[PDB]
Amino acid sequence: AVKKFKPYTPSRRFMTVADFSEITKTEPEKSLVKPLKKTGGRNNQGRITVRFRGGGHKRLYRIIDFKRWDKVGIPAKVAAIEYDPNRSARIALLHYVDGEKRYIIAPDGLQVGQQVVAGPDAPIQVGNALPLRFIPVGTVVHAVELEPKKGAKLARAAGTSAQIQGREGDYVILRLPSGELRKVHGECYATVGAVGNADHKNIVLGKAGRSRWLGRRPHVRGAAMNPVDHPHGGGEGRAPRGRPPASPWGWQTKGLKTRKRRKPSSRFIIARRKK
Amino acid sequence: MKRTWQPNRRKRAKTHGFRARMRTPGGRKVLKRRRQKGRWRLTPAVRK
RNA sequence: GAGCUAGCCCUGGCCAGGGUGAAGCUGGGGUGAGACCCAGUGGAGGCCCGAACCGGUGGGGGAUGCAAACCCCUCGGAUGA
RNA sequence: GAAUGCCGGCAUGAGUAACGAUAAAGAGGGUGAGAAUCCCUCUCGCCGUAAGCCCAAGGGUUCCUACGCAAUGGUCGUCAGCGUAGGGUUAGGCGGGACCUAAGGUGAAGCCGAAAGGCGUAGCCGAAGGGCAGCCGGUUAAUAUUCCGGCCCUUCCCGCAGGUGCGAUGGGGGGACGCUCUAGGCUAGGGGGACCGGAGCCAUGGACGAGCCCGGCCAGAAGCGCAGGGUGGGAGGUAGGCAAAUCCGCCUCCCAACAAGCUCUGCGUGGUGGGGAAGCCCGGGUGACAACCCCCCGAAGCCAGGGAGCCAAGAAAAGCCUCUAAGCACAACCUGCGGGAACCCGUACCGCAAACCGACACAGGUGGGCGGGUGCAAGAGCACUCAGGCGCGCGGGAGAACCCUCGCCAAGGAACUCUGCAAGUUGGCCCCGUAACUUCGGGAGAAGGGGUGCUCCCUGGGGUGAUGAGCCCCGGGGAGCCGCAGUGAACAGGCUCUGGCGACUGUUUACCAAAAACACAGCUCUCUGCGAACUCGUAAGAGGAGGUAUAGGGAGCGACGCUUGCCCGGUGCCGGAAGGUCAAGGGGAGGGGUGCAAGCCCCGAACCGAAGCCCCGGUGAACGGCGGCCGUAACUAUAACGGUCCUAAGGUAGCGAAAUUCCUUGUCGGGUAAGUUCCGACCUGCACGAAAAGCGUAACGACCGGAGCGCUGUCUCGGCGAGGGACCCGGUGAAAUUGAACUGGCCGUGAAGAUGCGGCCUACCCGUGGCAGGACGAAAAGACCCCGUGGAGCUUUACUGCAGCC
RNA sequence: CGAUGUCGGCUCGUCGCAUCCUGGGGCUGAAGAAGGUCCCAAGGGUUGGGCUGUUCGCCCAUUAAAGCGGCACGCGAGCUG
RNA sequence: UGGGAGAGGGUGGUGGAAUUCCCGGAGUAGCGGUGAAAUGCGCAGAUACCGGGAGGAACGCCGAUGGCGAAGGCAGCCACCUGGUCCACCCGUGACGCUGAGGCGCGAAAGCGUGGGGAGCAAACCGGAUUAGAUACCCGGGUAGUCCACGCCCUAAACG
RNA sequence: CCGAGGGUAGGGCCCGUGACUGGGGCGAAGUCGUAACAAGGUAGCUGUACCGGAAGGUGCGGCUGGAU
Ligand SMILES: CC(C)C[C@@H]1CCO[C@@H]2[C@H](CN[C@@H]2C(=O)N[C@H]2[C@H]3O[C@H](SCC/C=C\[C@H]2C)[C@H](O)[C@@H](O)[C@H]3O)C1
Ligand SMILES: [K+]
Ligand SMILES: [Mg+2]
Ligand SMILES: [Mg+2]
Ligand SMILES: [Mg+2]
Ligand SMILES: [Mg+2]
Ligand SMILES: [Mg+2]
Ligand SMILES: [Mg+2]
Ligand SMILES: [Mg+2]
Ligand SMILES: [Mg+2]
Ligand SMILES: [Mg+2]
Ligand SMILES: [Mg+2]
Ligand SMILES: [Mg+2]
Ligand SMILES: [Mg+2]
Ligand SMILES: [Mg+2]
Ligand SMILES: [Mg+2]
Ligand SMILES: [Mg+2]
Ligand SMILES: [Mg+2]
Ligand SMILES: [Mg+2]
Ligand SMILES: [Mg+2]
Ligand SMILES: [Mg+2]
Ligand SMILES: [Mg+2]
Ligand SMILES: [Mg+2]
Ligand SMILES: [Mg+2]
Ligand SMILES: [Mg+2]
Ligand SMILES: [Mg+2]
Ligand SMILES: [Mg+2]
Ligand SMILES: [Mg+2]
Ligand SMILES: [Mg+2]
Ligand SMILES: [Mg+2]
Ligand SMILES: [Mg+2]
Ligand SMILES: [Mg+2]
Ligand SMILES: [Mg+2]
Ligand SMILES: [Mg+2]
Ligand SMILES: [Mg+2]
Ligand SMILES: [Mg+2]
Ligand SMILES: [Mg+2]
Ligand SMILES: [Mg+2]
Ligand SMILES: [Mg+2]
Ligand SMILES: [Mg+2]
Ligand SMILES: [Mg+2]
Ligand SMILES: [Mg+2]
Ligand SMILES: [Mg+2]
Ligand SMILES: [Mg+2]
Ligand SMILES: [Mg+2]
Ligand SMILES: [Mg+2]
Ligand SMILES: [Mg+2]
Ligand SMILES: [Mg+2]
Ligand SMILES: [Mg+2]
Ligand SMILES: [Mg+2]
Ligand SMILES: [Mg+2]
Ligand SMILES: [Mg+2]
Ligand SMILES: [Mg+2]
Ligand SMILES: [Mg+2]
Ligand SMILES: [Mg+2]
Ligand SMILES: [Mg+2]
Ligand SMILES: [Mg+2]
Ligand SMILES: [Mg+2]
Ligand SMILES: [Mg+2]
Ligand SMILES: [Mg+2]
Ligand SMILES: [Mg+2]
Ligand SMILES: [Mg+2]
Ligand SMILES: [Mg+2]
Ligand SMILES: [Mg+2]
Ligand SMILES: [Mg+2]
Ligand SMILES: [Mg+2]
Ligand SMILES: [Mg+2]
Ligand SMILES: [Mg+2]
Ligand SMILES: [Mg+2]
Ligand SMILES: [Mg+2]
Ligand SMILES: [Mg+2]
Ligand SMILES: [Mg+2]
Ligand SMILES: [Mg+2]
Ligand SMILES: [Mg+2]
Ligand SMILES: [Mg+2]
Ligand SMILES: [Mg+2]
Ligand SMILES: [Mg+2]
Ligand SMILES: [Mg+2]
Ligand SMILES: [Mg+2]
Ligand SMILES: [Mg+2]
Ligand SMILES: [Mg+2]
Ligand SMILES: [Mg+2]
Ligand SMILES: [Mg+2]
Ligand SMILES: [Mg+2]
Ligand SMILES: [Mg+2]
Ligand SMILES: [Mg+2]
Ligand SMILES: [Mg+2]
Ligand SMILES: [Mg+2]
Ligand SMILES: [Mg+2]
Ligand SMILES: [Mg+2]
Ligand SMILES: [Mg+2]
Ligand SMILES: [Mg+2]
Ligand SMILES: [Mg+2]
Ligand SMILES: [Mg+2]
Ligand SMILES: [Mg+2]
Ligand SMILES: [Mg+2]
Ligand SMILES: [Mg+2]
Ligand SMILES: [Mg+2]
Ligand SMILES: [Mg+2]
Ligand SMILES: [Mg+2]
Ligand SMILES: [Mg+2]
Ligand SMILES: [Mg+2]
Ligand SMILES: [Mg+2]
Ligand SMILES: [Mg+2]
Ligand SMILES: [Mg+2]
Ligand SMILES: [Mg+2]
Ligand SMILES: [Mg+2]
Ligand SMILES: [Mg+2]
Ligand SMILES: [Mg+2]
Ligand SMILES: [Mg+2]
Ligand SMILES: [Mg+2]
Ligand SMILES: [Mg+2]
Ligand SMILES: [Mg+2]
Ligand SMILES: [Mg+2]
Ligand SMILES: [Mg+2]
Ligand SMILES: [Mg+2]
Ligand SMILES: [Mg+2]
Ligand SMILES: [Mg+2]
Ligand SMILES: [Mg+2]
Ligand SMILES: [Mg+2]
Ligand SMILES: [Mg+2]
Ligand SMILES: [Mg+2]
Ligand SMILES: [Mg+2]
Ligand SMILES: [Mg+2]
Ligand SMILES: [Mg+2]
Ligand SMILES: [Mg+2]
Ligand SMILES: [Mg+2]
Ligand SMILES: [Mg+2]
Ligand SMILES: [Mg+2]
Ligand SMILES: [Mg+2]
Ligand SMILES: [Mg+2]
Ligand SMILES: [Mg+2]
Ligand SMILES: [Mg+2]
Ligand SMILES: [Mg+2]
Ligand SMILES: [Mg+2]
Ligand SMILES: [Mg+2]
Ligand SMILES: [Mg+2]
Ligand SMILES: [Mg+2]
Ligand SMILES: [Mg+2]
Ligand SMILES: [Mg+2]
Ligand SMILES: [Mg+2]
Ligand SMILES: [Mg+2]
Ligand SMILES: [Mg+2]
Ligand SMILES: [Mg+2]
Ligand SMILES: [Mg+2]
Ligand SMILES: [Mg+2]
Ligand SMILES: [Mg+2]
Ligand SMILES: [Mg+2]
Ligand SMILES: [Mg+2]
Ligand SMILES: [Mg+2]
Ligand SMILES: [Mg+2]
Ligand SMILES: [Mg+2]
Ligand SMILES: [Mg+2]
Ligand SMILES: [Mg+2]
Ligand SMILES: [Mg+2]
Ligand SMILES: [Mg+2]
Ligand SMILES: [Mg+2]
Ligand SMILES: [Mg+2]
Ligand SMILES: [Mg+2]
Ligand SMILES: [Mg+2]
Ligand SMILES: [Mg+2]
Ligand SMILES: [Mg+2]
Ligand SMILES: [Mg+2]
Ligand SMILES: [Mg+2]
Ligand SMILES: [Mg+2]
Ligand SMILES: [Mg+2]
Ligand SMILES: [Mg+2]
Ligand SMILES: [Mg+2]
Ligand SMILES: [Mg+2]
Ligand SMILES: [Mg+2]
Ligand SMILES: [Mg+2]
Ligand SMILES: [Mg+2]
Ligand SMILES: [Mg+2]
Ligand SMILES: [Mg+2]
Ligand SMILES: [Mg+2]
Ligand SMILES: [Mg+2]
Ligand SMILES: [Mg+2]
Ligand SMILES: [Mg+2]
Ligand SMILES: [Mg+2]
Ligand SMILES: [Mg+2]
Ligand SMILES: [Mg+2]
Ligand SMILES: [Mg+2]
Ligand SMILES: [Mg+2]
Ligand SMILES: [Mg+2]
Ligand SMILES: [Mg+2]
Ligand SMILES: [Mg+2]
Ligand SMILES: [Mg+2]
Ligand SMILES: [Mg+2]
Ligand SMILES: [Mg+2]
Ligand SMILES: [Mg+2]
Ligand SMILES: [Mg+2]
Ligand SMILES: [Mg+2]
Ligand SMILES: [Mg+2]
Ligand SMILES: [Mg+2]
Ligand SMILES: [Mg+2]
Ligand SMILES: [Mg+2]
Ligand SMILES: [Mg+2]
Ligand SMILES: [Mg+2]
Ligand SMILES: [Mg+2]
Ligand SMILES: [Mg+2]
Ligand SMILES: [Mg+2]
Ligand SMILES: [Mg+2]
Ligand SMILES: [Mg+2]
Ligand SMILES: [Mg+2]
Ligand SMILES: [Mg+2]
Ligand SMILES: [Mg+2]
Ligand SMILES: [Mg+2]
Ligand SMILES: [Mg+2]
Ligand SMILES: [Mg+2]
Ligand SMILES: [Mg+2]
Ligand SMILES: [Mg+2]
Ligand SMILES: [Mg+2]
Ligand SMILES: [Mg+2]
Ligand SMILES: [Mg+2]
Ligand SMILES: [Mg+2]
Ligand SMILES: [Mg+2]
Ligand SMILES: [Mg+2]
Ligand SMILES: [Mg+2]
Ligand SMILES: [Mg+2]
Ligand SMILES: [Mg+2]
Ligand SMILES: [Mg+2]
Ligand SMILES: [Mg+2]
Ligand SMILES: [Mg+2]
Ligand SMILES: [Mg+2]
Ligand SMILES: [Mg+2]
Ligand SMILES: [Mg+2]
Ligand SMILES: [Mg+2]
Ligand SMILES: [Mg+2]
Ligand SMILES: [Mg+2]
Ligand SMILES: [Mg+2]
Ligand SMILES: [Mg+2]
Ligand SMILES: [Mg+2]
Ligand SMILES: [Mg+2]
Ligand SMILES: [Mg+2]
Ligand SMILES: [Mg+2]
Ligand SMILES: [Mg+2]
Ligand SMILES: [Mg+2]
Ligand SMILES: [Mg+2]
Ligand SMILES: [Mg+2]
Ligand SMILES: [Mg+2]
Ligand SMILES: [Mg+2]
Ligand SMILES: [Mg+2]
Ligand SMILES: [Mg+2]
Ligand SMILES: [Mg+2]
Ligand SMILES: [Mg+2]
Ligand SMILES: [Mg+2]
Ligand SMILES: [Mg+2]
Ligand SMILES: [Mg+2]
Ligand SMILES: [Mg+2]
Ligand SMILES: [Mg+2]
Ligand SMILES: [Mg+2]
Ligand SMILES: [Mg+2]
Ligand SMILES: [Mg+2]
Ligand SMILES: [Mg+2]
Ligand SMILES: [Mg+2]
């Protein structure tokens, strides 16, 4: 339920903000935070390697449990649902009966006070983690490991999910959030349900300063530059591309496929994304 | 207006100082050159 | 060589006073329940006026200068990108 | 003898410009060889959110005192930030170190690179962040939280006593955090007092007074008081916090729970120690046994790690507390008390500036704190003033032109001009009132108008106190008084109508462009399944991202509204197991050299043999492109209609003489007395047109047009006045430039524009103030233009390579 | 070409005459008045405004008239730009 | 009070047939389409056949001249929530009724906004035929839309 | 004091008029096609949507005021 504003400034006209209605705890778990080292897009050489980064709000990193096969069989209670600024999904604070406390990304519909559990025997309930092989065909699923014991890699952003399509030997077939059809090994863990905060996509930033808050520095069109800078630079007055549209580095940017040809994972992708 | 020389003792020592020169192939050649030429000062003097 | 300048990182600091009066909340009206209307409260905003501060719009002066970019009058921003 | 040659010396311009903010000076007295310029006194003016005071940087003896004036000081100099000498900086508590970690840096392990080197977890370094114990006064020519005085405090060592399972680099807690708004109680600071203390004063018409003028505090341990912060207590279970754990976490039960209790800060009080004005008299002494009290205002500071709301979700590590591990429990640790111990470096001075950065004693630049009073609605704004600090290191006259900054102006009022450029006007607050249009916020300070001082009388509410007085903050009603004028000075919008562009706030060519340019939310296309794509790197390694398709990269478009048509033949990109071509390599029909020969050696056809290219399809918010001629209607004209050629397809909607229209000031209409601009139309659009988007759009704009009202020295058309210069006298004294000069006019001549040649004319010698026609005047080896088989940036289906990718 | 600053305006003029007006004339298809045309004449005079950067030109209102040219398309060490 | 019939409405679930596409197998010279054709598709292996998978939309027979609703309109099956309505009994209230300017709600299709979804169909559009032309009728393609959620639009031969 | 009215400024309603533009009515013998009435040669009509020289065409859903 995105929230609107009255047009009492030019920007409040279109600005929308998340409702935060699912949130129940508004300061993080001190034992589970560490500082997030802002990079500005600069690598260890000091060089910009991702342009237009820097200047956003300060953040603490919340440690997230992307394994969950860490504590097979041990139930936990959902203590709180919190805001995480490092990701689009909300996060859920888990109180294990162990006394251990851990964060997971919060699936759609997960309720404070309910229990979750991980393992081959866990019930098929929103919030439970099982190896893919034991989850019924057709189940909607998130936080999917891509290789066993390597950690949840797929379907982690707000609103996304994967659907289990069928089995073939030691692999299950998944429809990824991109629509790709992929074989993922059956021992890979996954969590029942879709990721929450599905309204995330409908937020309207509203003003230029909002992008600045997020660490997004202004993006400069190539057509605005000079030939020293960009294939689209130069020209008296405005100019069309006047060549196939290109990146600052000269490679084409409308169509040119870029996935490496002889990649081994090609044997495991059934059908490229559509739409 | 604001001119270009804005002195700073720590900056001066960290940038041109003896230890900065020794840590680097090029800096050691500077000291070698300034010794061969007979410079009274191999490095800028800052109060430190 | 980034003690000038450009960007970013870490850690600190600064922004007189006045104006406008969003959401929400409360109450009253309204209805089958509502939406919603009114009042009070409230104090939002790349909101308004204006110092510090940051600028540099127009004109005049200066032009072997007070100054290798300054001075006067005027003018933009001033809780924010 | 020339090279705009090189180095040096010395000329010219010239006693010329200038002497660095227009805050401003005058006199008396001293000193001295010498005084506008040094010292003292009186008078005058300037700053006073500073032009005063305190920190930090940077500077480095510039500080204080004596003796000096050659040079430095834009003049002078007896003076000085100058010369010579002597002196001067005192810490367990202030700052930094013997503490901590941040980015970053460095780097056992390890990784990579021809060499040099590059990376890299821990660890270490790294501060203006965390942590940590000193306040007030006195003293020196010059230091003081440092010396001294008074009262306080910290750590380390040893000892005594009491207590306890003691013990850590290990576990845990805490430290520990945003932005805006903000409560209670205080403090700093300030105002008033008919109260308290004080040297005096009565002037010039009046006043001996509830008169004037001055001051009326500061620090403080325990205790106490007020206000706040922090914190649940007990028991049982326990598999988690990489060993252990009685701690922490999780579950359960009991009690306490707007509390309490314990603990910690702030403020008040507090033994005690200090301070203590005007005036007078020589920094000092007195005043003085100084008094040291009541009322009000009141922080942005303090209690604080306080409260609330919001989204963009807000360091680490140590100190500290707790837990236990080896170990040790004759130890150790905790508490109290006592004695001892407590190192290194900084400390002078300048510090919005004559001591820092600008070559200068340079109108520029330089971060943090304090920054008093009155009035103006408020305030750090404005005027004037306190404390304090200054009059800006050339002066004296004069009272021309002209220049600068400033004031006024009859009648007119934009007639000025590219343009109302500039300058007027308007101007704060309170009340009345306010249009099209609109995205319902706005447009809006729309416009336009009325009020505004002082006096007396009456009176409403808020704060303090007591519910009153008093004080204080907002008012309200009536009646009056004065002036040309009441925000009486200073600070403080001119307004409207209508177009173009860009939605908007923002950003930019440091130093000729601030814009219509860039950015911007938003829209679309495209790549990317994660050891992602992409980027930097030879690599290792990084960024992407401790992210995962609601995400990340690239590209265009640019809020929003209504929309975005047709063409895939060419280029691009995407798909295509066929076919064609295709390199190394495979294959070896068949030849050749040599040898007596076995052999050795060489050439080599068919055929098999990737990517790429060809070929077949797809694809426009991919690169791009979107016709010609002729005919036709019962007035004419014009063609809804037709014919034919061509194309991949022949420009749709909307718009149109436009930021685009050549002809062009198109034509018509509006506005004006008059309109190449403007606005509204028309459409034969030289040469609009749909994301290099098309057409609109409220609001916004130091953008660019056009009009009107208001008002003006812009102008008719100039006048007067002020100050700083210009001018004259005293002091100091540049500059570009310069073949040399004894350097006139005309008409001719001359390399074609003559002071210099010819002829004539004119003209005694030398200056000073002015003006700019000439000396093809000066600063600059033309930047336009060409030339050079000169250079450099940029482009591409120029050539040829290379990275990269296949 | 080791620089002869370039359009328009402003200011300041000065000159030529192929004369726009004013003065003197001859001819007229000159009744008068008013014109036309040519001759002599450079003494003086030759307006304000709208448009446009404009020179020019068009237009408004006047006038005796609203002259045309030269002076580096006069004049930027005089201004504008 | 006791019963009833019903595609009345809303939410969730779920079943088979068919179409399309994808994969595997088998197989070869055409398939498709019409009045006839052509475009199209097919030796790069189509059509026709078998097995597997994916996905959306509509529910054959029953089915009627049927039923339900105020209308618009409603059809596989299942559960839940819910409206109307009729019959019986003759038990309760005691005229508590009829209509209804305004108001409010509902309102097929198409259309609009924001997300999703997209098999079939199909405005626009392209192509092939026809024709004097053919911006049509017929044929091959084909985008909105048709579907879901929420919010609008409020029309109709909304008719008996 | 009130006060006819005058002045200044800003709104509301109405009438007249305007380059040009939109369709409408009408007009003895104009041009283009033939949409409708017969199954009008594609049954017609319909609300809406999109397109086209024009009548119209097509999509979706509706009506019979449709024939056989
Ligand atoms: C049509 C036109 C293109 C012809 C052309 C006009 C331009 O110039 C003129 C050329 C002829 N030579 C002239 C010239 O060089 N003039 C110089 C000036 O430079 C500045 S004046 C400001 C700059 C102006 C002009 C510069 C080019 C100095 O002061 C002057 O002394 C002078 O050197 C012709
Ligand atoms: K040129
Ligand atoms: Mg909004
Ligand atoms: Mg609204
Ligand atoms: Mg939420
Ligand atoms: Mg921590
Ligand atoms: Mg690094
Ligand atoms: Mg990048
Ligand atoms: Mg960046
Ligand atoms: Mg993310
Ligand atoms: Mg979140
Ligand atoms: Mg796998
Ligand atoms: Mg989005
Ligand atoms: Mg952020
Ligand atoms: Mg951009
Ligand atoms: Mg460009
Ligand atoms: Mg550019
Ligand atoms: Mg570059
Ligand atoms: Mg290049
Ligand atoms: Mg390039
Ligand atoms: Mg280009
Ligand atoms: Mg360009
Ligand atoms: Mg162009
Ligand atoms: Mg450009
Ligand atoms: Mg091009
Ligand atoms: Mg390209
Ligand atoms: Mg894919
Ligand atoms: Mg600077
Ligand atoms: Mg600096
Ligand atoms: Mg330093
Ligand atoms: Mg420093
Ligand atoms: Mg430094
Ligand atoms: Mg360095
Ligand atoms: Mg060094
Ligand atoms: Mg070396
Ligand atoms: Mg070496
Ligand atoms: Mg030496
Ligand atoms: Mg050196
Ligand atoms: Mg270097
Ligand atoms: Mg710097
Ligand atoms: Mg620095
Ligand atoms: Mg501010
Ligand atoms: Mg304020
Ligand atoms: Mg106001
Ligand atoms: Mg509230
Ligand atoms: Mg603002
Ligand atoms: Mg305002
Ligand atoms: Mg300026
Ligand atoms: Mg001005
Ligand atoms: Mg200059
Ligand atoms: Mg200035
Ligand atoms: Mg000023
Ligand atoms: Mg402002
Ligand atoms: Mg402000
Ligand atoms: Mg010679
Ligand atoms: Mg010489
Ligand atoms: Mg020279
Ligand atoms: Mg030379
Ligand atoms: Mg020389
Ligand atoms: Mg020399
Ligand atoms: Mg010499
Ligand atoms: Mg010399
Ligand atoms: Mg000399
Ligand atoms: Mg001489
Ligand atoms: Mg001289
Ligand atoms: Mg001279
Ligand atoms: Mg001078
Ligand atoms: Mg000077
Ligand atoms: Mg001044
Ligand atoms: Mg002045
Ligand atoms: Mg005097
Ligand atoms: Mg004097
Ligand atoms: Mg003197
Ligand atoms: Mg003297
Ligand atoms: Mg003086
Ligand atoms: Mg003196
Ligand atoms: Mg005197
Ligand atoms: Mg003051
Ligand atoms: Mg120095
Ligand atoms: Mg001297
Ligand atoms: Mg002297
Ligand atoms: Mg001497
Ligand atoms: Mg001197
Ligand atoms: Mg000087
Ligand atoms: Mg003397
Ligand atoms: Mg000293
Ligand atoms: Mg001490
Ligand atoms: Mg030590
Ligand atoms: Mg350390
Ligand atoms: Mg190498
Ligand atoms: Mg190394
Ligand atoms: Mg270091
Ligand atoms: Mg350290
Ligand atoms: Mg520190
Ligand atoms: Mg300390
Ligand atoms: Mg103390
Ligand atoms: Mg002291
Ligand atoms: Mg103990
Ligand atoms: Mg915390
Ligand atoms: Mg934290
Ligand atoms: Mg901090
Ligand atoms: Mg915030
Ligand atoms: Mg106090
Ligand atoms: Mg006060
Ligand atoms: Mg006290
Ligand atoms: Mg345990
Ligand atoms: Mg504290
Ligand atoms: Mg005494
Ligand atoms: Mg403050
Ligand atoms: Mg605090
Ligand atoms: Mg708090
Ligand atoms: Mg750390
Ligand atoms: Mg033991
Ligand atoms: Mg023992
Ligand atoms: Mg030591
Ligand atoms: Mg000191
Ligand atoms: Mg300053
Ligand atoms: Mg300061
Ligand atoms: Mg000084
Ligand atoms: Mg001076
Ligand atoms: Mg200065
Ligand atoms: Mg005071
Ligand atoms: Mg005020
Ligand atoms: Mg002075
Ligand atoms: Mg001054
Ligand atoms: Mg002076
Ligand atoms: Mg004189
Ligand atoms: Mg006067
Ligand atoms: Mg006048
Ligand atoms: Mg006027
Ligand atoms: Mg007037
Ligand atoms: Mg005008
Ligand atoms: Mg202009
Ligand atoms: Mg204008
Ligand atoms: Mg004025
Ligand atoms: Mg004013
Ligand atoms: Mg109006
Ligand atoms: Mg209005
Ligand atoms: Mg208007
Ligand atoms: Mg409008
Ligand atoms: Mg409105
Ligand atoms: Mg007003
Ligand atoms: Mg009044
Ligand atoms: Mg008065
Ligand atoms: Mg104003
Ligand atoms: Mg703009
Ligand atoms: Mg712009
Ligand atoms: Mg635009
Ligand atoms: Mg717009
Ligand atoms: Mg925009
Ligand atoms: Mg702004
Ligand atoms: Mg603004
Ligand atoms: Mg420039
Ligand atoms: Mg510039
Ligand atoms: Mg420059
Ligand atoms: Mg400028
Ligand atoms: Mg510009
Ligand atoms: Mg601007
Ligand atoms: Mg720009
Ligand atoms: Mg924009
Ligand atoms: Mg848009
Ligand atoms: Mg999109
Ligand atoms: Mg690279
Ligand atoms: Mg990172
Ligand atoms: Mg990372
Ligand atoms: Mg992106
Ligand atoms: Mg842009
Ligand atoms: Mg609109
Ligand atoms: Mg094409
Ligand atoms: Mg094609
Ligand atoms: Mg193509
Ligand atoms: Mg082209
Ligand atoms: Mg082409
Ligand atoms: Mg169209
Ligand atoms: Mg036109
Ligand atoms: Mg025109
Ligand atoms: Mg236009
Ligand atoms: Mg054009
Ligand atoms: Mg034209
Ligand atoms: Mg033209
Ligand atoms: Mg005209
Ligand atoms: Mg007209
Ligand atoms: Mg027009
Ligand atoms: Mg025309
Ligand atoms: Mg384009
Ligand atoms: Mg263009
Ligand atoms: Mg437009
Ligand atoms: Mg607008
Ligand atoms: Mg603007
Ligand atoms: Mg602007
Ligand atoms: Mg005007
Ligand atoms: Mg004047
Ligand atoms: Mg004067
Ligand atoms: Mg004289
Ligand atoms: Mg002299
Ligand atoms: Mg000579
Ligand atoms: Mg001579
Ligand atoms: Mg002479
Ligand atoms: Mg002469
Ligand atoms: Mg000649
Ligand atoms: Mg001559
Ligand atoms: Mg001569
Ligand atoms: Mg001669
Ligand atoms: Mg001679
Ligand atoms: Mg001769
Ligand atoms: Mg001669
Ligand atoms: Mg002669
Ligand atoms: Mg003569
Ligand atoms: Mg003279
Ligand atoms: Mg002179
Ligand atoms: Mg001259
Ligand atoms: Mg001149
Ligand atoms: Mg010459
Ligand atoms: Mg000359
Ligand atoms: Mg000359
Ligand atoms: Mg020059
Ligand atoms: Mg040359
Ligand atoms: Mg040159
Ligand atoms: Mg040439
Ligand atoms: Mg050549
Ligand atoms: Mg040659
Ligand atoms: Mg060349
Ligand atoms: Mg080159
Ligand atoms: Mg190479
Ligand atoms: Mg690539
Ligand atoms: Mg030349
Ligand atoms: Mg020369
Ligand atoms: Mg020249
Ligand atoms: Mg003029
Ligand atoms: Mg007659
Ligand atoms: Mg004459
Ligand atoms: Mg003209
Ligand atoms: Mg001309
Ligand atoms: Mg003309
Ligand atoms: Mg006449
Ligand atoms: Mg002339
Ligand atoms: Mg000429
Ligand atoms: Mg010419
Ligand atoms: Mg000229
Ligand atoms: Mg000039
Ligand atoms: Mg000129
Ligand atoms: Mg000149
Ligand atoms: Mg000259
Ligand atoms: Mg075959
Ligand atoms: Mg599908
Ligand atoms: Mg009964
Ligand atoms: Mg409806
Ligand atoms: Mg479709
Ligand atoms: Mg019917
Ligand atoms: Mg009257
Ligand atoms: Mg029909
Ligand atoms: Mg018919
Ligand atoms: Mg029909
Ligand atoms: Mg027919
Ligand atoms: Mg059609």
